[PDB]
Amino acid sequence: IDFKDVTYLTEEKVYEILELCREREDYSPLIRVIGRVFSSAEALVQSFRKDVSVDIDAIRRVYTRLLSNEKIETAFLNALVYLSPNVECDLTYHNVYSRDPNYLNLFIIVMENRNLHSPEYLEMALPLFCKAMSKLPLAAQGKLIRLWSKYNADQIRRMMETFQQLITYKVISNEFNSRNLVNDDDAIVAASKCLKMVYYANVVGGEVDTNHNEEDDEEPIPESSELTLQELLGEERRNKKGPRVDPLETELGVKTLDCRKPLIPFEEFINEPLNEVLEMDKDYTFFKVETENKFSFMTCPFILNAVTKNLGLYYDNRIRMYSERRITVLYSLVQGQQLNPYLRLKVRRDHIIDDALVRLEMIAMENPADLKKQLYVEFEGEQGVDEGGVSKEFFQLVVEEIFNPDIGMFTYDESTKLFWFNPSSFETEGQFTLIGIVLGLAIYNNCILDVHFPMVVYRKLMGKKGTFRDLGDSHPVLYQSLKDLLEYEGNVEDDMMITFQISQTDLFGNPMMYDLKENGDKIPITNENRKEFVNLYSDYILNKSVEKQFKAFRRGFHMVTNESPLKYLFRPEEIELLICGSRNLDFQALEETTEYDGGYTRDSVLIREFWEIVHSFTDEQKRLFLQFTTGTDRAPVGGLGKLKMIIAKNGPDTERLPTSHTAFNVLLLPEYSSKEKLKERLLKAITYA
Amino acid sequence: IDFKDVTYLTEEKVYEILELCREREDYSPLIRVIGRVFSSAEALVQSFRKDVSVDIDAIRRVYTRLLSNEKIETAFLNALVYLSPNVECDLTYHNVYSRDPNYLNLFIIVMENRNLHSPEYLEMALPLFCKAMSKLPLAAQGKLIRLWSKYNADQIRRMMETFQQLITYKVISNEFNSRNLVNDDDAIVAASKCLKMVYYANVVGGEVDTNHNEEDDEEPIPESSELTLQELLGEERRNKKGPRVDPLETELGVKTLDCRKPLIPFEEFINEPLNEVLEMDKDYTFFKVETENKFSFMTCPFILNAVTKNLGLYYDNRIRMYSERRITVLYSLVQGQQLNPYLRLKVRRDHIIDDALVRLEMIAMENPADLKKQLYVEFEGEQGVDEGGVSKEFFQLVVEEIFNPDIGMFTYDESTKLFWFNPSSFETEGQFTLIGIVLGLAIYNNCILDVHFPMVVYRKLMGKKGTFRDLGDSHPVLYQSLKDLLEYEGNVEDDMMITFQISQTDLFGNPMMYDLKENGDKIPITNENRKEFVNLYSDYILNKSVEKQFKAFRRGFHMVTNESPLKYLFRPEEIELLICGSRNLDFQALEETTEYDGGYTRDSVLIREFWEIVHSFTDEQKRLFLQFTTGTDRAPVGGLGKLKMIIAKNGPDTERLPTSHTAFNVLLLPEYSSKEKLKERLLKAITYA
Amino acid sequence: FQDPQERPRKLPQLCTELQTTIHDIILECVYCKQQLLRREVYDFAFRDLCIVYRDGNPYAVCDKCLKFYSKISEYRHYSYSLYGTTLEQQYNKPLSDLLIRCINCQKPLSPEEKQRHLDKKQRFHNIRGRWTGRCMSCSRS
Amino acid sequence: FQDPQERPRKLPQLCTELQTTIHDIILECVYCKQQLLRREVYDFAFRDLCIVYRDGNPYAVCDKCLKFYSKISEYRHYSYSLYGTTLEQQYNKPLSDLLIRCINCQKPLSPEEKQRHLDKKQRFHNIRGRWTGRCMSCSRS
Ligand SMILES: [Zn+2]
Ligand SMILES: [Zn+2]
Ligand SMILES: [Zn+2]
Ligand SMILES: [Zn+2]
Repeated sequence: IDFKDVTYLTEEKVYEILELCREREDYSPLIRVIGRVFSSAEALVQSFRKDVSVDIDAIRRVYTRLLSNEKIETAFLNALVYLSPNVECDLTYHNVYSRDPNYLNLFIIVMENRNLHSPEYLEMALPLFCKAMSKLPLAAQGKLIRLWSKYNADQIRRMMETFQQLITYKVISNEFNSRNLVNDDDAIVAASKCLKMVYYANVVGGEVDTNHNEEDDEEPIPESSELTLQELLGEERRNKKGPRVDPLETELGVKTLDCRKPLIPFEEFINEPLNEVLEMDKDYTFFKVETENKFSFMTCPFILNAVTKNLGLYYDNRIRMYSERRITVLYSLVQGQQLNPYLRLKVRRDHIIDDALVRLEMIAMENPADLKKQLYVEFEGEQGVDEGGVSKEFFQLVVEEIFNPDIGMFTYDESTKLFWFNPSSFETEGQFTLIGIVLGLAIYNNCILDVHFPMVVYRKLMGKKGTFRDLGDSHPVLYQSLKDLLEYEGNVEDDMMITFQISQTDLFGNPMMYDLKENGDKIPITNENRKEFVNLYSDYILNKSVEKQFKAFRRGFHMVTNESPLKYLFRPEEIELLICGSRNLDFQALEETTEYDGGYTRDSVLIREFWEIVHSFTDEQKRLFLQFTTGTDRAPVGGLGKLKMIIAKNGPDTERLPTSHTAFNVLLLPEYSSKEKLKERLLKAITYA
Repeated sequence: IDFKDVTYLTEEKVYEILELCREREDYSPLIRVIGRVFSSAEALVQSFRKDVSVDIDAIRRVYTRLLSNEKIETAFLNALVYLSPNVECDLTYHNVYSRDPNYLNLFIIVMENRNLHSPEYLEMALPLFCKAMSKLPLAAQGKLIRLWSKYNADQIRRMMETFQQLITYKVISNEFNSRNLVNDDDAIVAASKCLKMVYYANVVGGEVDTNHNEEDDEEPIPESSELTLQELLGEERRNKKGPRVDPLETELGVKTLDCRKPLIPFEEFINEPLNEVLEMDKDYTFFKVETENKFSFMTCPFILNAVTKNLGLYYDNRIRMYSERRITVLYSLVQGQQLNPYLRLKVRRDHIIDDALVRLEMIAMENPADLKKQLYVEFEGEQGVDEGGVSKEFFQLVVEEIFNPDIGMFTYDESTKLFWFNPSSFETEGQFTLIGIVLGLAIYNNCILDVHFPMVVYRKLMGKKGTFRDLGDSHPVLYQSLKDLLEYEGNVEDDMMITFQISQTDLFGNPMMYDLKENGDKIPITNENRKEFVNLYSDYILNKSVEKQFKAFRRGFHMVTNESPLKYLFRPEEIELLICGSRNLDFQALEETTEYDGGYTRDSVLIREFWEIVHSFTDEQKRLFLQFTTGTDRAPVGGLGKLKMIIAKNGPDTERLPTSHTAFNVLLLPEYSSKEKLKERLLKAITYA
Repeated sequence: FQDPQERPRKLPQLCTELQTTIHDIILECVYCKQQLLRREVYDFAFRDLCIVYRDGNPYAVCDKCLKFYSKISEYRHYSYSLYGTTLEQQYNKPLSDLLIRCINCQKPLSPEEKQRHLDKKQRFHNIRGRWTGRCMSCSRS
Repeated sequence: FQDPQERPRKLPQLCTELQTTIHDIILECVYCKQQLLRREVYDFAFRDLCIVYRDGNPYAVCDKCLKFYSKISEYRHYSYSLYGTTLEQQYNKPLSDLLIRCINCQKPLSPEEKQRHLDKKQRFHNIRGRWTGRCMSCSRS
C-alpha cells in the first residue's frame, strides 16, 4: 500500500504504517508520506490533533519511534526546507493566524524534533525555520511562550542550546567587519528573535513577584521653554511618553524584574562569539532610527555581555552630550549667550561635599537639562584644564567624603564589607540626593567607583522593593535568625514569646521599640501567622526604615539617568558592575593592549625591564600603581585589556620620578640607567599618593 | 589558400587576398585572417608599418576597400571585443608602452574605422575599446593628441560625434539616481576620457597664443598665525603650492586659454543628456578626496554646461564658508573670542561706496582670510536681519554707484552698451579694488549683477593680455579703421602720413599725443612694418593705457577667488555669464517650478488669474516684477526655472499691496475679490521701486 | 480671566471675544515679548496653534522664536524615529487622522506631505511623545 | 642675532649655543608666550620642529597652541587628498623618503605609520602644499 490519499496524520496511522513497512523491508512509503504531509503546511494544522490542540506526549512518542535509522532523519530536513519559505510568506502576507488560532500547532510539531540540535540542521533548514518563526504574530508568540513556560528546566536549556548552536555556527561560518555587518544577516536576526522568545518563556516560567513593586518615580520637570512650547502646541501634558519597552514584554504582562530566580541562569543566554563581531556604534543607530533591513541587537539586551552593553550606554550618553553642546552653540549663535558647553563644577579640596551639593542643587532647581552636559570639574585654588583627569579625582574624593562613617550616613558591617543606609540619618536629605546624582553622573561620564552596596539597594533602585530573600546579603544574621524561626516545626507560642513588638538598637546604643501591626505587644507570633510575620519584618527593615532617605537617593539618581536606556538594558545584578569595576588584576591582558609613544618600541631595553618589575609587583603594589596612573584602583568594566594604557618616553636618565597623565592613562617613563634604578624610582613614585 | 602562416598585414597582401576570394566566392579566408591578426594585439604593432610609423593613407584605403558588404563589417567587432580586455590589462600591468613606442600604432588603426559611428559598436566593442584607450600612458596620449591636431575640422567633429554618441547611448540605456551613480560607471568614464583627449587635440590644433600672457598675480599673504606655523615647521615659503592643473595640460604645454578660435566650437563638446543625470554634490567630493573607483567629472570641465559648473563653484564656496564658520566656532570655544561667523558689512544708504571701500580695505590689510566668510550686510539706520535679501540690495546699489558716469570711472559707449576702463582715472585705485572685490564676493555668494564689460576685460582677468582681435568688441570704430588700414594693398606712404605718433582725445576734450616707439614722429608707417604697427597700437590701448587701474582691479578680484576652482572650470567667455545673468525672460519655465504655501494650491481661483495677469505683462513690466520680487531684473544663470519662486497666501481681501520677501524669492499674495483688483494691486505694487 | 475654561484657545475664537477681526488684530510674542506683524499672525492662524496665557494675558509666538525653540526641542528631547508603515502598524489609525506637525515650523502636515513621506520613505520623528515630520515649506532648496 | 644664517634652528643645536643641555633648558611658547614644561620641550625635540625667532629671541611652541593652530590650518588651507599609491605615482619617490607630518601633533610619520596608511588605505591630506597624515598617537581611541 502506498497511502496515496492521506491528508492528516494521527498516532495510530503513523504507528500502523511501521510494522507493515518493516516486515516488507520497504521504507519508501514511510519517507514518501512524511515528505508529502510535512511539506504541505496546511496538513500539519489538522494532523495530530486532540489553549493547545496538539497532544505533545503523542508527538514525543512518534518522534522517538520514528528517529531510529539513517534514512527517516533525512526525510524531515528536506520537508522543512520546502515548507519554511511557504510558511514564511504565508504569515508575512496572507495573515493566516488571523483566520485561525490552530495554525500555530505546526510550530510545536516542528520544534519537538529532538534531533534539531544535530549539526546537519544548521546548513539550510534551521535558518529558514527560524525566519518563519520570527515572522509570527505577537499573540501567537505570547501563547507559545505561555506553553513553553510549563516545560522542565533541562528542556528549556535544550531549546536555548538549540538556538545558541545555530547562532554560533552562523557567526563562525561567515566573517564580518565594518563593511559587511551582522545586523543585516536575516538568519542570525531570526535566531536571535527565537532566542528572545525562549528567554522570555524562561523568565515567565519562574516565580513572578509583581506586588512588591516600587512606587513610580516622579518625572523631572523640563525647562520652562519646553513647557511654553508644549502649551503653545496645545499638547500640554499628555501620557504618551514613557520608556521604550518590548512589545512582547507588554503583551506577556510580566517584566524581567519580576523573575527572581529563572529556571536557567541569565548568563547562559549570553552569546560569546557574537559580541566580538558586533559593533555598537552602528547598532545604537539602528536602534534609534529604524532601518528598512538592519536589525539592532540592543532590542534583545540579554544576548549582550556586560562589555558591549556598557559600550551602548556610553554611546547614548556621548550622543546626549553632543546634542547638549549643539544646543549651547545654537544659543551662543542666535541669542548671543556666553558659550558654556561644560557642567562647570568648581569645588574646594577641603569641602568638596558641601560645595558640590549646593552647586548641584542650584543647577537642578533651575536647569534640569544642564545635568546632561559633559562634566568639567576645576578645583578652586589650582589652575589647569580637566581633560578627564580631575573629574575622576573629584569622584574619588567625593566618594571618600560621603561614605565616611563619621557622618553616620551609612552603617558599616565589617563581616561583609557592604555599607547600608542608616535609618537614623534625620534631617539629612540633600546628601542622599548628592550621592544619587554622583552615581548618575558617574554612569553618564564613564568613571568607575569604589562603592560597596548590597544587591537589595540596586533592586530597589531599579524599581523593585526589597523582600525577605534579599535580606541575606544585607543582614545575614537577621536572615539566619528569621530562617531558623521559619524552619522551626514546633509550637512558637511555647519556646519564645517574640511578637510583632520588635525592638532594635541604635548607633548611640539606646534601643528603641517598633510596632509592625496596630498593637504588636498584644498579638504574639503563632504557627499559623508565622509566615506573615517575617515578610512584614523584613519589608519594614528594607523599605520603611529608610523610606525617607532612599526616596531622595532614588530621585537624585533618576534625575540624571531618566532618559538613558539603563533601565532597559541592565538588570539589577549588573548595575553594581557598571558603576563599580572588576577586582581582578590581570596585567597579562594589560601587556597586549599597552601602547607606546615618544620613541619607545615594544621590544625596547627599558620596556621589558619595566614589565618584569610590574609583573613582580605585590598584590597591593599593583593596586597602588593603577591608582597612581589611571586614578582608580579597580579594573574597568570588562578587564584590564579595555584600559588602553599608554607609556610615553619622557627624556634621559634623570633623578625625577615618573609622572602620569591621568586623563589618558598615560605614563611618562624616562630612560633610566638600568632596571634596578627604574624599579626604585617607580616604588618611590607610586607611594606618594 | 587559407593563409595560415601570416603574422603581419601590409597593403599589398590585404589587397591580393581580395580578387582571389571574390573570384572563388569564398570570403571565409578574409574573415578568418582578419579575426586572427586583429584579435592578436601584438600583430597590429608590426602590421601596416612604414613620430608615427603607420601610413594613415594606406589605412584609409584598406578600410574603404574592405568595408563593402554585410559580412566584413562583422569581422571587426568580434576581434575588438576579444582584443580590448587583453590590451587593457596589458597596459594596466605589463607597462608595454615603456618597452616600445610603437605599441600605440594599433590605436590609430582601430580608430580609423569610419564605421565606428554606426550603432552596432555601442553595445560591447566601443566601451571596451574606450576603456583600453583610457588606460593608456600620458606620453602616448600626448603624442596621439599631437597626431590628431593635424586632422581637418570635419574629421575632428567626426571623432567628437563618435564619442558623444557613445556617451548619449550609455546615459540613455541606463537610469541613475542618488543610489546608483554615473561616476562609478567605467564605460562612461572611459568615453569622457577619450573625449577629453579629442578636445585637447582640437584645442592644440588651432592657433596658440602664449606670448601675450598676463603677468602672474601676487598670491595674497595669509594670516600671521599660518606664517608662524610654517616658520615653526621649517617649510616656510614653498613654490610647489599652485592651482590644480590637468596632467595632460602640463604634458602638452598648451593651455585652453591660448586657443583663441578652435576648429570645433567649444559648446559642441558639451554633452546635454549627461548633465541632467549628474549630481554635483557628490562629484565635487569625488574631485576633492580621491575615491578608489568613482571618477569626478569636474576634472573634465568641458563636458559640463554652464548650469552645473555654477553648481560646482557654489558647492566649493559653500564648503569654504562652512569651514570658516567652523574656525570661528573653534576660536570662540578655545580662545574665548566673541562668535563672529559673518562678514559684517555695515554701510550707509547714501555713501555705500566709501564705507564699503574703507571696511573692505581694513579687512583685507588685517585679515585676508576674513573675506571667505559669508556676507552679511546690515544697512545703518535700519534694524533687521539679512537672510539673503539685503546683500543683493547692497550689490545692486554698489553697482549703480560705482558704474555712474559722473565719477568718470568707466567710459560709456552707447553704440554697444559696454562700459570700458577710463585711462584718465588718476589717483583712484581703491575704487577699482573695491569693484574687483565686489565681483569676487558676488561670485562667492551667488548673486547676479548688471555689469556690461567687453570680452577683453574677462580675457585679461583670466590671465591673457588683450590683442588686436579683441578690439572689435571694445572699440569697433578703431577695429574697423585698423582692419581697413591692414587690408589696403597700396602704398601707405603715399595716401596718409599716419605714424607711430598717435594722438587721442580726452574726456574734457583736449587731445594728448602718445608715442608708441622711441620716436614715432620720425618713423612713418610703411607697407613692410604695417603689420607690426597695429599689434602695438592695440596692445597699448588694451594693456598700458589702463596698466595701473586694471592691475588694481585684477588684484582685488583675485584676492577673493584665489582658491576657488573658477580659474580651472570657466573659460573667459563664461565668466560674464557666471557674474551677470541671462536676459531672456521665459515665464513659462517659471510656471512649472513655482511653489505655493499658506493654503494656495496649484489649481486655485486666484493663482490662475495671477498667472494670466503676469503672462499678459509687458516686456518691461516683467523686468519690473522680477526686480521687485527677487531683487534683480536678470534671469539667474540658466533660466527662470532655476529661480524657485514661491507664492504664499497672506490673508483676506484687503487694500494692502502685496509684499515680497526677497531673501527667498517669496511673494505674499492676499486673496483679492477678483482678477482685475489683483492686477491693479500688482501694478501699483511693482512700480514703487 | 483666571478660569482657563472661560478663556479661548484658538486665534479666531479669541478674536471674536475682543470684538476685533483677524485683519487688524494686535498680538505680541511670548518669548521675545515683541509685537507680531501681519505675516506671523496670519501664519499663526494657519498653523493652528493654541493661544498661551501668562498672568491672564493673550500671547502668541513669532516665527523666529518658534523656529528656534522647535529646533532646540528637537535637539534636546529627540526620542527615536519610525517609518510610515511601521507607525501605521503601531497606531492602527490612518495617517490622515494622526496629528503630525513639522519639526521646524510646527505646522500640521496635510495629507499631501504624509503621502510624500510615504512614497519617498522619509522617517517620522518622535519628539518627547510628539510625532513629527518635514513639511513642504521647510524641505525646499 | 640679526643674521639668520648664524642663528641655529634645531633644539639640540640651539642648546649647544647657550652652554646648556636639553635636560634643564628654559623655553617659552611663541603664541601664548608662556614657558614650556619638560614634557612639551622634550616633545618639541622629538617632533623635529625648527626654532622660530622673534626680534632675535628663541621661541618654541607648546602642545595646546600647536594642536590648536594645526587644526585651524587644516580647516582653513585644506587643498585636497590623495591615496598612498597615487601619491607614490605622483612623486615617484618612496614613501619613506617624503616628509609627512601628523595633521594634529605635527610629528613626522615613521615608516610604520606610512605602512599602516598603505594597508588600511587611509587618505593622505594636502594642507597648503604640506602633505600630511594621521600619526599613531593621534589615532587612538
Ligand atoms: Zn518671538
Ligand atoms: Zn515646516
Ligand atoms: Zn602656547
Ligand atoms: Zn599626531
